[PDB]
Amino acid sequence: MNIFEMLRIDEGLRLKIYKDTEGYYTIGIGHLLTKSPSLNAAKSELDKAIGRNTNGVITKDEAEKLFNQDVDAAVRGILRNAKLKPVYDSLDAVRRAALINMVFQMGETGVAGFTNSLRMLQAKRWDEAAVNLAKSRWYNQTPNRAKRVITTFRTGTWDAYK
Ligand SMILES: [Cl-]
Ligand SMILES: [Cl-]
Repeated sequence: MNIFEMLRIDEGLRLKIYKDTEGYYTIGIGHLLTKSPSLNAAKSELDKAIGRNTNGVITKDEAEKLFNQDVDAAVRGILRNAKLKPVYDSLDAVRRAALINMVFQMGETGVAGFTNSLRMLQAKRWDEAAVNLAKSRWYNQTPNRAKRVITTFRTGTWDAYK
């Protein structure tokens, strides 16, 4: 198991524009297109991202390409974030994947706000962090995915994905 496989499981794969759990237009493997309520706006962001007139549909290769870019960007965003970096640097490989997952889903700023959880993770107080992570809108809105990521931080194994 790895970050790619992990996110592919959490996000799924869709080749036509769709609405995410928050109602935002998305495509591929969780690639958010726009928050605007307009489908045309989403189509235009899609064409711009792909480099062609897609008409709201992309191929598998194209989805994978967006996915590679998104993963790379999340990593680099963590590495650039003063609040995230030190956490990421302190963790083992499996738990780093859990942090990347959360940034991919919620954005760097979003994650940077779990101040308290971040502090516990850095301190390696696993059970405590798991408990604090659960007291969040994130956990209440997407509980199954959240539970998977949380178990990963708690245990440091990929069991929730097996
Ligand atoms: Cl893009
Ligand atoms: Cl869920």
